[PDB]
Amino acid sequence: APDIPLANVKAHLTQLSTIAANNGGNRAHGRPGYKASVDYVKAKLDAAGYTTTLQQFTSGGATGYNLIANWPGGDPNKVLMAGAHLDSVSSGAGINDNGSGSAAVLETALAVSRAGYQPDKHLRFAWWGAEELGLIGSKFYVNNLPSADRSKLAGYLNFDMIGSPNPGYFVYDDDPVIEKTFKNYFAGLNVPTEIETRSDHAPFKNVGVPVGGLFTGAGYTKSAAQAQKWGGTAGQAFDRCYHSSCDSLSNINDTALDRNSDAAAHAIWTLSS
Ligand SMILES: N[C@@H](Cc1c[nH]c2ccccc12)C(=O)O
Ligand SMILES: N[C@@H](Cc1c[nH]c2ccccc12)C(=O)O
Ligand SMILES: [Ca+2]
Ligand SMILES: [Zn+2]
Ligand SMILES: [Zn+2]
Repeated sequence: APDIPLANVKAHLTQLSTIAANNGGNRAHGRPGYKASVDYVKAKLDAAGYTTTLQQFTSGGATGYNLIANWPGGDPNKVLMAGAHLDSVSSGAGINDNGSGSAAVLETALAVSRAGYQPDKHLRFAWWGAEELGLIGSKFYVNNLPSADRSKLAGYLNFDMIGSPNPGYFVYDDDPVIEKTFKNYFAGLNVPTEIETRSDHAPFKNVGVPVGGLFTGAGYTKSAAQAQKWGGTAGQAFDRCYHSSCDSLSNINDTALDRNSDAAAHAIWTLSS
C-alpha cells in the first residue's frame, strides 16, 4: 500500500472547515454545508476516474445524500467497501466527527488512482449522509441494495472519528480477517491497540456483511492505563469537542490522523488482493 500523505488529508479537512464557515457553521443533514461537502468529495473522485453515484433519500422532511464511488474494474462478485459519514451535527464543522474519516477514505480512494492500482476485488467507497439522525444514510443504502449485490460484498470498513486530540487506538472486534489486517499495521508501528467498545458499519454487520474499522475515542475519558500506553492526558475526554462548536481544525491529533489514514490504505490494499 502507499503511505497516505498526512498533508493531503489535512487539506481535505481545511476544505471542509471552509465549507462549514461558508454555510452557517456546520455540515449537517438538511443544511447547505452537507451538500457542499458532497460536491467537494465528488469532484475529486470524478477527476481521478471514479464512477460516482449520488443516492438521494428523504429524512426529517429534508433531502439527504449518500455519495458512492466505484473504481472501474475488479471481480464484480467480490466487492470491498470502505466508508465514512460526511455529515456533522449542526453545532459545528464536525472536523474530527467525521471530517477525519471522510478525508482519510477520500485520500485513500485518490491514492488508488495515483498508484495505477488494479485490485483483484472491485473497490467501492462511500460517504454517508444523515448518520447523526441515526445511521439513516447507511441504513438507506443497505435497505436498497438488492440481496444479490449484498452477497457480493467481501467487507465493509468504517472510519468514524480517527483524529481525536487525546487519542486512543481502537480497532473494531468484528470480522477476524479485517481486524487482523488493521492490528498488523499498528504492530509494525509498535503502537498497541484496544478493542472498540453505533456507526455506519451496523447496517452492514446486521445483514451478515463482514465489517471492521478504526476509532480514536469520543466523549469517554482516557484512563491512566491508556495514557501510559498512548500518551496524552489521563482524565480528559478523547475528544473534548465532541459534537461541539469547537470540533474545528484545531480539534485534530495529527499523529492519530496520519496513522489511521495509513492503516486505512494498508487494509484496503491487503483485503482487495
Ligand atoms: N457514530 C458516532 C461516533 C462514535 C461514538 N462512539 C463510536 C464507536 C465506534 C464508532 C463510532 C463511534 C457519531 O457520529 O457521533
Ligand atoms: N493538531 C496539532 C496540534 C495543534 C493544535 N492547534 C494547532 C494549530 C496549529 C498547528 C498545530 C496545532 C498536532 O496534532 O500536533
Ligand atoms: Ca502517512
Ligand atoms: Zn461520527
Ligand atoms: Zn457524531
